[PDB]
Amino acid sequence: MIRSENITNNAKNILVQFNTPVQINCTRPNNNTRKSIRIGPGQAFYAT
Amino acid sequence: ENLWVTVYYGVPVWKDAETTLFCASDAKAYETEKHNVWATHACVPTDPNPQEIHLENVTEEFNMWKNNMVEQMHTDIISLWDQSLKPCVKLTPLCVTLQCTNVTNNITDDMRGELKNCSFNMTTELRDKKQKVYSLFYRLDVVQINNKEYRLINCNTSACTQACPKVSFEPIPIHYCAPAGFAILKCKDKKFNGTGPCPSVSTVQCTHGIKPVVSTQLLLNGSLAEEEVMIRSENITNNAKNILVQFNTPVQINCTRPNNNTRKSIRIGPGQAFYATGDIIGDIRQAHCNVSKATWNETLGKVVKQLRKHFGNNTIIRFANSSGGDLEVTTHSFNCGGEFFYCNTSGLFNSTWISNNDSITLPCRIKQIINMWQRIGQCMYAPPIQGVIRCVSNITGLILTRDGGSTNSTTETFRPGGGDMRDNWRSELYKYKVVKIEPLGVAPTRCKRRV
Amino acid sequence: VTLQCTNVTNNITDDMRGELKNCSFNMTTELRDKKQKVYSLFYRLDVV
Amino acid sequence: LGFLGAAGSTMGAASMTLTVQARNLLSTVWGIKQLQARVLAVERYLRDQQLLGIWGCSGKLICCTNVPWNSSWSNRNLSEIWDNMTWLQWDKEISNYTQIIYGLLEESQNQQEKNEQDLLAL
Amino acid sequence: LGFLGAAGSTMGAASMTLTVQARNLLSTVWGIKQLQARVLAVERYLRDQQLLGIWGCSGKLICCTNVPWNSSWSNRNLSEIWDNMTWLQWDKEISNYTQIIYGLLEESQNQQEKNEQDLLAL
Amino acid sequence: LGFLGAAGSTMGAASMTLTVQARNLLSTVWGIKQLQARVLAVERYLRDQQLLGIWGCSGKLICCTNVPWNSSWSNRNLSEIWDNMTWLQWDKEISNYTQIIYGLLEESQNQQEKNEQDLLAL
Ligand SMILES: *[C@@H]1O[C@H](CO)[C@@H](O[C@@H]2O[C@H](CO)[C@@H](O[C@@H]3O[C@H](CO[C@H]4O[C@H](CO)[C@@H](O)[C@H](O)[C@@H]4O)[C@@H](O)[C@H](O[C@H]4O[C@H](CO)[C@@H](O)[C@H](O)[C@@H]4O)[C@@H]3O)[C@H](O)[C@H]2NC(C)=O)[C@H](O)[C@H]1NC(C)=O
Ligand SMILES: *[C@@H]1O[C@H](CO)[C@@H](O[C@@H]2O[C@H](CO)[C@@H](O[C@@H]3O[C@H](CO[C@H]4O[C@H](CO)[C@@H](O)[C@H](O)[C@@H]4O)[C@@H](O)[C@H](O[C@H]4O[C@H](CO)[C@@H](O)[C@H](O)[C@@H]4O)[C@@H]3O)[C@H](O)[C@H]2NC(C)=O)[C@H](O)[C@H]1NC(C)=O
Ligand SMILES: *[C@@H]1O[C@H](CO)[C@@H](O[C@@H]2O[C@H](CO)[C@@H](O[C@@H]3O[C@H](CO)[C@@H](O)[C@H](O)[C@@H]3O)[C@H](O)[C@H]2NC(C)=O)[C@H](O)[C@H]1NC(C)=O
Ligand SMILES: *[C@@H]1O[C@H](CO)[C@@H](O[C@@H]2O[C@H](CO)[C@@H](O[C@@H]3O[C@H](CO)[C@@H](O)[C@H](O)[C@@H]3O)[C@H](O)[C@H]2NC(C)=O)[C@H](O)[C@H]1NC(C)=O
Ligand SMILES: *[C@@H]1O[C@H](CO)[C@@H](O[C@@H]2O[C@H](CO)[C@@H](O[C@@H]3O[C@H](CO)[C@@H](O)[C@H](O)[C@@H]3O)[C@H](O)[C@H]2NC(C)=O)[C@H](O)[C@H]1NC(C)=O
Ligand SMILES: *[C@@H]1O[C@H](CO)[C@@H](O[C@@H]2O[C@H](CO)[C@@H](O[C@@H]3O[C@H](CO)[C@@H](O)[C@H](O)[C@@H]3O)[C@H](O)[C@H]2NC(C)=O)[C@H](O)[C@H]1NC(C)=O
Ligand SMILES: *[C@@H]1O[C@H](CO)[C@@H](O[C@@H]2O[C@H](CO)[C@@H](O[C@@H]3O[C@H](CO)[C@@H](O)[C@H](O)[C@@H]3O)[C@H](O)[C@H]2NC(C)=O)[C@H](O)[C@H]1NC(C)=O
Ligand SMILES: *[C@@H]1O[C@H](CO)[C@@H](O[C@@H]2O[C@H](CO)[C@@H](O)[C@H](O)[C@H]2NC(C)=O)[C@H](O)[C@H]1NC(C)=O
Ligand SMILES: *[C@@H]1O[C@H](CO)[C@@H](O[C@@H]2O[C@H](CO)[C@@H](O)[C@H](O)[C@H]2NC(C)=O)[C@H](O)[C@H]1NC(C)=O
Ligand SMILES: *[C@@H]1O[C@H](CO)[C@@H](O[C@@H]2O[C@H](CO)[C@@H](O)[C@H](O)[C@H]2NC(C)=O)[C@H](O)[C@H]1NC(C)=O
Ligand SMILES: *[C@@H]1O[C@H](CO)[C@@H](O[C@@H]2O[C@H](CO)[C@@H](O)[C@H](O)[C@H]2NC(C)=O)[C@H](O)[C@H]1NC(C)=O
Ligand SMILES: *[C@@H]1O[C@H](CO)[C@@H](O[C@@H]2O[C@H](CO)[C@@H](O)[C@H](O)[C@H]2NC(C)=O)[C@H](O)[C@H]1NC(C)=O
Ligand SMILES: *[C@@H]1O[C@H](CO)[C@@H](O)[C@H](O)[C@H]1NC(C)=O
Ligand SMILES: *[C@@H]1O[C@H](CO)[C@@H](O)[C@H](O)[C@H]1NC(C)=O
Ligand SMILES: *[C@@H]1O[C@H](CO)[C@@H](O)[C@H](O)[C@H]1NC(C)=O
Ligand SMILES: *[C@@H]1O[C@H](CO)[C@@H](O)[C@H](O)[C@H]1NC(C)=O
Ligand SMILES: *[C@@H]1O[C@H](CO)[C@@H](O)[C@H](O)[C@H]1NC(C)=O
Ligand SMILES: *[C@@H]1O[C@H](CO)[C@@H](O)[C@H](O)[C@H]1NC(C)=O
Ligand SMILES: *[C@@H]1O[C@H](CO)[C@@H](O)[C@H](O)[C@H]1NC(C)=O
Ligand SMILES: *[C@@H]1O[C@H](CO)[C@@H](O)[C@H](O)[C@H]1NC(C)=O
Ligand SMILES: *[C@@H]1O[C@H](CO)[C@@H](O)[C@H](O)[C@H]1NC(C)=O
Ligand SMILES: *[C@@H]1O[C@H](CO)[C@@H](O)[C@H](O)[C@H]1NC(C)=O
Ligand SMILES: *[C@@H]1O[C@H](CO)[C@@H](O)[C@H](O)[C@H]1NC(C)=O
Ligand SMILES: *[C@@H]1O[C@H](CO)[C@@H](O)[C@H](O)[C@H]1NC(C)=O
Ligand SMILES: *[C@@H]1O[C@H](CO)[C@@H](O)[C@H](O)[C@H]1NC(C)=O
Repeated sequence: MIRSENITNNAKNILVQFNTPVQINCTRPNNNTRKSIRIGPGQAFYAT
Repeated sequence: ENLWVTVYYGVPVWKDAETTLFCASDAKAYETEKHNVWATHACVPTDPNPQEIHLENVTEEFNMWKNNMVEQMHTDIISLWDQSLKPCVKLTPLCVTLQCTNVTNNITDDMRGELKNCSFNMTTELRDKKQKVYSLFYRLDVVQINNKEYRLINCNTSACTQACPKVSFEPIPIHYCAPAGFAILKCKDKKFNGTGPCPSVSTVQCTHGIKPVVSTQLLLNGSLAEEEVMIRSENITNNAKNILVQFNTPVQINCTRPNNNTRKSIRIGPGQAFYATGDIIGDIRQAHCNVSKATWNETLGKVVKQLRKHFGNNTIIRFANSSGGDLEVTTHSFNCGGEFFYCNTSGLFNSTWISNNDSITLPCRIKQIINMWQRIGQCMYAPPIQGVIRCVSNITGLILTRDGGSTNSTTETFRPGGGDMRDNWRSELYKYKVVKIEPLGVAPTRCKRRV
Repeated sequence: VTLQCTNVTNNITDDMRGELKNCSFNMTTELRDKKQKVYSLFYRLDVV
Repeated sequence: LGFLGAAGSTMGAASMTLTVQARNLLSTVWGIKQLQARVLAVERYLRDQQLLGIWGCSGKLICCTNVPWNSSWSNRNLSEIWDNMTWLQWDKEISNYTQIIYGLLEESQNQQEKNEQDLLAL
Repeated sequence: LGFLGAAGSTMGAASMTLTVQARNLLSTVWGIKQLQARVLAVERYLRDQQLLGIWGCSGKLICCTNVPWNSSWSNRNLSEIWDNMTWLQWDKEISNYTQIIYGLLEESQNQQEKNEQDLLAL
Repeated sequence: LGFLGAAGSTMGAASMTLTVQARNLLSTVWGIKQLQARVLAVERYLRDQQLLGIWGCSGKLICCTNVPWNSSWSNRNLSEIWDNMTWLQWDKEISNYTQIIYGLLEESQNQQEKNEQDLLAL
């Protein structure tokens, strides 16, 4: 089905949900390491 | 002959339930106008003449290790403790490098490396201008970094404020009362080993005053026993859990601060003030405490015989003094007028017992910044106290820990423990158990409802 | 803090040329008088 | 006698007075704790009345009912269960007998409710 | 049948059981939200009882009253309004007939209240 | 007449209507204040019902009772205390006569409670 409030009016968005699930792949091939930097007493900041 | 069923409302029956309590403050506490910790401003006043009545033909089971009252009370104290340090000064910018050295003003050799004189660069009430001030700091409050450079131990860890200068840390006895629909059953049995039947049980709307004393071992200002000193334990055989013992006769304690200290007001920012120790007036001595030899030995001799019942008649008892615990579970912690004392305890647990006037003085040290309710993420700074402090109190109980399961050795050694705050309050709420009243009741009766 | 920042090239794919930058800045340490500098990688959209 | 001043006594004498057991039933960090306890306490009191309200009685607090009573539940003579046994012991004996006695009361009262309305017309 | 398990059914069968519809009626940022909802929920429950309390009934939940009934309000035979019409439709039909039926009940009950007290003396 | 619209009038006429005086009895810094007032207000309303509930009446709000009445408490004829004296004056006259009239009602009602149950068996 299609979800809409007025259809004719384009100001409002159209919400549509489909039946079959389509999968998604999203990877981060870059290797990152965290560095602990002392900002103040008891305060820590993590940087790449 | 036939009988039907009716119902009864308001029948007295109790069960077990989880619930919270609230304050109850006496008139005398209300007299004080200082809004200190455990103040009456946020605590409702109590009512005099509690309706304590006896109960007969009833048997009730009691438990002190699984009691929920201690668990919630532990959270209650810490919750209010944080609220006290919120609305006043912050001490975040105190961290500055220190080119610090010793100080020698006819100082006793027994306190050689404990006091240091030096200064640092600190921001004034303005921003562009700069000024430097000097103060005395204790040995335990300064660490070594790397010709000479020192810094506080509070800088490479979390930062905290100082004890707020408009409040007092003196304990205040408060009463705990349950809300409507819940009662408190008090066990008055002379013989009470924590768990077991309690034929002598009495109900009361509110409990007697409980002092939230701060201490790890050798709790002070506790509830004195009546007779036939008992020993509180959960399993005895297992040494993992501590042993709580309270004795009958009160043994007094003397703990004075012979050093004269003066407070110096330093302007950190606009509206922010920091208090630091100044020059010392008079001679330089070391703080110590005294206990009567006759009273102390008599108490140990009176409790040692009692403990032989659980283990055996021909059992040799020796007392140890523990070892290093990062000044956390290796000292007798107590407070006197806002000053925290972490002092030696090896002068008490040093005797051995076979099957068949002068006072003891111990030197020790004092440090300002403390970690009570350790809370790695926070701390607190102890402000200086003018004049001298001479506090007198009582010792009501001791904490003991068994040794490992080596073998079947008559030579059994008991060693002080401490460090657990939950055990401190378990010695004051071991007679209480919250109840849940269910007015509904069902019972057969010969009656008929007419139409 | 002001950044005197430049690019970085470690066998980087041309499809991600102007996305990573290597540089440092002056940051306060746990103390106040002492000062130290550290370096980290920042994304293109996080720098103006 | 006072607040639960005869809880451990014989149930025969306990039933003599019930209002005493029903009097003390209803009466800024700490503000949340105080408010939470008060709401919880009053909520329980209303729950009991609602349970009693749906039956054929409102505040009489002695609610005779015409529902039957199975003999197997008690299997004991009336004499012994009104002179010596305390209320606390009785509750433990009917621990399993819960949520089923109430059902009998509700179904019978509702069934008789319509029977007590039709007769009014004639 | 359960919670509102016959709301859409014929009102004749719905009136057979009413306790089921009355059972589930009473039972740190989020703390404020939880407390606010609980107080609001219990407040509504007491309001209904107060409205019913002032009448000649407390918890019978079938409250026969002697007040008159205008024919124009219903203008329909009794047979058709007890077999097929659902309760939801009935409520919409008496949307305008509100705040005036209650007034009749209160005035009549209070008027009969004194009449039910004078006779006691003689 | 409205909310307390006859408080100062003669008690004889005031007793004619009582529901009007009972209608308006129940109905983020400021959030705490609003919640605190609401809980306190509802708590008082339930307290009165509990006091009335234990007696021989639930919501009749005219609760005839058979308990005796000491003559010394009033020491006045019935005629003068029902035509002119207002309710406010009456309350001041019984300021000391508190916590003792209630005790008589509770003890008598409870005593008659068992007497109203034994007769059912025979
Ligand atoms: C809690 O309290 C206990 C009390 O026992 C402390 O333990 C004592 O600590 C002191 C202070 O450190 C120790 O004293 C030192 O012990 C060593 C030997 O002293 C004993 O033996 C000699 C003979 O060998 C005797 O002369 C002496 O009286 C003692 O019987 C030495 O290492 C030390 O000598 C020091 O003094 C001489 C000058 O006389 C110097 O030249 C040395 O360099 C050195 O500075 C000193 O005597 C003592 O041994 C400990 N045990 C006992 C049983 O007393 C705990 O430390 C304390 N705990 C805390 C946390 O405060
Ligand atoms: C265990 O139980 C014992 C026994 O009760 C307690 O010991 C008592 O502790 C209290 C509280 O400290 C003592 O009572 C009063 O303490 C105050 C000391 O600190 C004051 O000093 C500074 C000075 O500027 C004030 O600003 C600050 O606010 C404090 O008030 C003093 O207020 C009192 O002394 C003064 O007043 C009294 C009258 O009240 C005068 O007689 C004195 O001369 C003086 O002017 C007072 O000392 C009490 O004295 C202690 N001993 C007792 C009762 O025997 C323990 O504190 C308690 N806790 C522990 C952990 O053991
Ligand atoms: C859904 O969207 C449609 C399309 O916008 C809405 O109909 C439109 O309603 C507006 C407002 O009444 C009309 O505007 C006026 O229409 C006429 C012709 O121009 C005239 O009166 C004015 O000049 C003005 O433009 C518009 O014509 C009309 N469009 C149509 C019917 O195509 C409709 O109301 C929306 N529905 C909902 C439920 O929101
Ligand atoms: C995202 O990438 C993953 C990983 O390649 C894809 O899912 C994977 O698909 C393969 C190929 O089908 C699966 O292995 C094989 O599948 C079939 C099963 O009938 C058959 O050829 C073999 O027996 C084998 O199992 C693999 O299991 C599967 N992995 C996962 C985790 O699902 C996926 O399709 C890609 N696309 C997306 C998710 O949109
Ligand atoms: C407080 O004292 C009472 C009374 O002595 C203690 O109860 C007793 O606890 C011991 C040790 O667990 C029990 O010993 C063993 O129990 C079971 C049978 O109950 C069985 O393993 C053995 O036959 C042996 O008896 C003993 O039964 C038990 N007695 C009673 C009457 O319950 C209680 O443990 C003490 N509480 C504390 C905290 O020390
Ligand atoms: C109080 O502490 C004693 C001593 O630890 C507890 O008894 C001990 O219970 C453990 C756990 O069941 C036993 O461990 C096992 O025992 C045997 C013999 O070794 C065997 O099954 C296993 O190899 C394992 O070691 C332990 O033996 C036993 N010790 C005794 C009886 O001396 C006791 O349960 C504790 N009581 C409470 C109430 O916590
Ligand atoms: C801590 O030091 C204090 C102060 O010396 C000790 O208490 C004091 O003890 C003396 C000596 O007994 C008391 O004075 C005398 O006591 C007796 C009373 O029968 C008698 O010799 C004399 O009539 C005189 O009163 C003194 O009042 C007392 N002071 C206090 C404040 O209690 C204490 O024993 C030492 N040890 C502790 C507290 O553990
Ligand atoms: C301050 O006094 C100490 C103690 O006498 C002097 O030397 C200390 O010696 C011990 C020996 O174990 C070292 O561990 C300490 O680190 C020393 N203390 C320091 C360096 O503070 C010390 O020389 C004296 N300092 C000055 C400036 O005179
Ligand atoms: C700590 O050291 C400071 C100096 O670092 C001492 O202050 C000196 O005090 C004397 C005596 O009053 C004055 O003559 C000097 O001018 C002061 N020096 C400075 C730099 O102000 C202070 O007295 C020392 N404190 C102790 C307890 O020894
Ligand atoms: C604790 O005991 C010590 C050790 O006896 C006491 O210190 C003595 O105090 C007297 C007081 O007249 C002095 O004359 C002595 O020189 C001190 N030293 C010794 C070794 O006795 C101390 O006063 C006691 N403290 C308290 C509060 O009673
Ligand atoms: C002391 O405890 C040990 C360890 O439990 C006991 O040793 C056991 O002794 C019995 C005697 O019959 C032997 O059968 C076991 O094999 C031993 N077990 C061991 C060594 O693990 C010893 O008996 C105990 N002594 C006494 C007097 O009770
Ligand atoms: C970093 O790489 C960029 C991209 O190759 C170099 O020059 C950029 O060129 C585009 C052309 O549109 C300009 O808009 C950008 O502003 C440039 N990037 C900058 C200045 O960062 C650039 O020269 C390289 N930087 C260095 C230091 O080698
Ligand atoms: C990223 O580097 C770490 C370095 O310890 C290594 O263990 C890890 O396998 C690397 N990850 C990938 C995806 O190569
Ligand atoms: C001892 O040192 C103190 C430190 O305050 C000083 O006031 C005093 O004068 C010194 N005494 C002697 C005799 O030098
Ligand atoms: C800071 O303090 C040091 C001594 O620690 C002093 O020499 C210096 O003048 C002060 N001022 C500045 C700006 O560092
Ligand atoms: C400490 O010094 C002050 C300075 O005013 C003095 O009044 C006080 O008596 C001294 N205290 C002791 C115990 O000597
Ligand atoms: C304690 O008294 C006992 C006798 O009761 C004695 O044997 C023992 O030596 C005394 N201990 C001390 C430390 O004085
Ligand atoms: C110690 O116990 C005694 C027992 O009589 C009590 O009077 C006193 O207040 C307690 N505290 C002190 C400091 O003595
Ligand atoms: C700050 O960083 C710069 C480089 O950005 C460096 O040259 C300088 O020494 C650092 N220190 C100060 C005080 O600016
Ligand atoms: C009474 O209980 C018995 C035993 O469980 C059961 O068989 C019987 O049906 C019950 N009677 C009624 C009327 O419920
Ligand atoms: C209730 O019944 C269960 C089995 O269904 C039994 O284990 C339990 O002991 C019973 N409880 C009582 C109080 O008799
Ligand atoms: C009944 O309703 C009619 C029509 O509105 C009205 O005229 C009449 O007065 C009403 N009767 C009563 C007794 O209220
Ligand atoms: C109620 O009456 C109004 C006019 O007073 C009318 O518009 C409305 O439709 C009526 N509502 C119903 C539910 O009949
Ligand atoms: C009535 O009041 C009088 C005067 O106080 C008193 O003596 C008498 O006992 C009371 N009567 C009753 C029945 O309580
Ligand atoms: C109540 O009695 C007291 C004496 O017990 C008296 O002073 C007071 O005036 C009386 N109050 C009234 C309202 O009569």
